[PDB]
Amino acid sequence: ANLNQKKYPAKDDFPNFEGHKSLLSKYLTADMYAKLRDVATPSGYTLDRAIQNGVDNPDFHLGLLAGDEETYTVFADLFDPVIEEYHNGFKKTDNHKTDLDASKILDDVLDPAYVISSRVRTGRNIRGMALSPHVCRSERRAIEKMVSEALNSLAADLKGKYYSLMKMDEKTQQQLIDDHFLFDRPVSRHFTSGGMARDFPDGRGIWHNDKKNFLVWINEEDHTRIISMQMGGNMKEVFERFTRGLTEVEKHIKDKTGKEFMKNDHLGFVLTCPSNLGTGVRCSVHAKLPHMAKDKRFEEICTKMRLQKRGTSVGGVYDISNLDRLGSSEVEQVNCVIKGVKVLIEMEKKLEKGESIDDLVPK
Amino acid sequence: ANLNQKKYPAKDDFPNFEGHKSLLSKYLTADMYAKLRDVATPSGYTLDRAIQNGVDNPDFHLGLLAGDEETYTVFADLFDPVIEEYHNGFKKTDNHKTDLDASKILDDVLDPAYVISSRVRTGRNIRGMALSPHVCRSERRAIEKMVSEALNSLAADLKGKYYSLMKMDEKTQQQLIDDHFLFDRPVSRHFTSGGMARDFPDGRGIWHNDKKNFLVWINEEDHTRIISMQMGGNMKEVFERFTRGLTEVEKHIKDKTGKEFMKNDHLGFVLTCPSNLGTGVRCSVHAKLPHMAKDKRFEEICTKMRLQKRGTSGSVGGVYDISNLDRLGSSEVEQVNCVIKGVKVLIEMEKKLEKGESIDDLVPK
Ligand SMILES: [Mg+2]
Repeated sequence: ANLNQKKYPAKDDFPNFEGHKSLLSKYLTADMYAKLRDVATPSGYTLDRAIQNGVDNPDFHLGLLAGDEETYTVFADLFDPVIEEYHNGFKKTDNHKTDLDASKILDDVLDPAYVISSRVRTGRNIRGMALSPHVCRSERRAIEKMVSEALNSLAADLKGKYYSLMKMDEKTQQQLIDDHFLFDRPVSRHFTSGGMARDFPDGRGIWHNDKKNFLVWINEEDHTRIISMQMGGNMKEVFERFTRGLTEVEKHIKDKTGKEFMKNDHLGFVLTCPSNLGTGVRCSVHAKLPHMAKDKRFEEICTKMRLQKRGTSVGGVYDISNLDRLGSSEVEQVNCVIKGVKVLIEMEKKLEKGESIDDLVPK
Repeated sequence: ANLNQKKYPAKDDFPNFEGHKSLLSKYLTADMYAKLRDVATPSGYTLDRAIQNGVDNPDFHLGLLAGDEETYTVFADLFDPVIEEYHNGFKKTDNHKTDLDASKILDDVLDPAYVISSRVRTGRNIRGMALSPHVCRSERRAIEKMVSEALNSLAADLKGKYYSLMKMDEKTQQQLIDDHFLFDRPVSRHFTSGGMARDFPDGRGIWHNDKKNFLVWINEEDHTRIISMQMGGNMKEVFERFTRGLTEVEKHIKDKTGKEFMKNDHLGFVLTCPSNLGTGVRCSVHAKLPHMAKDKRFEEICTKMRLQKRGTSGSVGGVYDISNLDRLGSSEVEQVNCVIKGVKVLIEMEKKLEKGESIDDLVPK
């Protein structure tokens, strides 16, 4: 912390939020800032650090990042209401329930003429270590060691290889961009304002299995980002492999180091960005929906079905994923995607024939 | 600091300097890092913050940024040898002498046929305040207040106007851009890795006089960057206005706040990047030297006269920005007079080459 800050009136340190569009700017009042300015977490993370992402970027919707598990409680005055609004009324008294039971996922296979690929991604942080905005090189390397040792322990169709981002041959970097496996190196304003780019590429890397359907990015925005993906529409298969991977990686880490994933009854899994709390899950498809793209109801229809659509901007190809993360389970979110993409595909198919979809539109 | 870091052995924290090209990588050994990793300055700046700029950017030459004046002492084991190498042998036991006496600047006007423009630039920080990698919003605002008040007080030829960067309208932004008056927003990795981009545009501004020949940037890399510049070769006039402006601003800050510029007997003016210590002066002319440009000795002649040259254009060929090489260990008077004397010689050599005569006897040996 800058030790002379505490000597100035808090009003002199209060961010100027004129022109800001963030939940940070909405909830961090003058009086709240003066209350918490000089309160640090047990690892040394400060209020200013926590909000720097929003203060530097008035166009961001959220504006906050956690530096450690305790950020969420030490600064609960700020984090609680931002989480409540972002997550559609999820109160400090509400609690989050996990459900990783792959037997409960809808077994429909999404039509592969429309669904290019199906994916389930999540994040996990290791309890006992600071999060990316705050983590130091020794912490980050320890995380790298434990996570990569757990991944290198996977066998059969989960057998793979770890690729450190520091150790990278030229026939290597090219190949991984080739599969598109490489995470963007951290130049966006979101990563640099949030302290998350420090030391790059030290401590970061990418693990994938040989069959290229299970992939883990290490020490990016969360200590791990775990992704199961495959061609076509068999979402239940993707989820089953996701859960087995997750289970075995967790087991290895606990058996070898005693460490566990950050998690609590209130927030479920703790992630760096409050937008990702709860399940941390982005369950998506890449779907070819060019008639839906020409339809002015497309965003509204997605929203009503609890889906987000994200395009490249081409082709009418959209990433379609779950909007909801906190206060519903993984099983619910994945099934929401399956149910809703099924409807989009049926609509796309009617529109190709110049037929009505008006009766398929959700209430 | 991250309180968890002290839980781990220093070896686990030591940067991996493979492929680095910086003086940081050359001097920060494993044992020195172990010694200093958990030592902070009184304001709380840490070793890892000071080195972050270079750890993130293997090609940067220095790789270090100071967060406060104490950075240089608390981490002297690292800063001293980096300073000694970059500044051509300036030792921890050497002390810098300041001389800002404008009456000592040579009055030669460099030939206007050859000298297009003349500029003197320096930076100053405010003693006892954190530097840009570390400063908080309240300090940075108080700096803007005391500096902008001082500049607004200036009169006569120095009368001018302050432009805050917050909420600057597009009309003004365009005018200042056209004048080459506005500084870059801090998107460069030098600024992001060094913690100098925080809160932008909060606390930042630019001031210039109505005559547009004196310009100040507030809260960019140093708390102030101060520039005096005009067309032609009257460097003595440029320096006189520079020093008069600096004297008046410093006197106003001293009277209104009791603060003054950050400076000590060893390093002279204390700036954020160790490259700018001592005088922090870059005294330059643009000079039309197309024949010297084709002489293979041009560079060694410059170094020998303690000048640096850099090609420039924007279209007439053969133009060079010729500036002082030294910052630490010689005075502002010495560095500005080195430019004036050096450019005089270059123009004589250039005039000889124009007639295909030899310069063999004029090259210092
Ligand atoms: Mg801090």
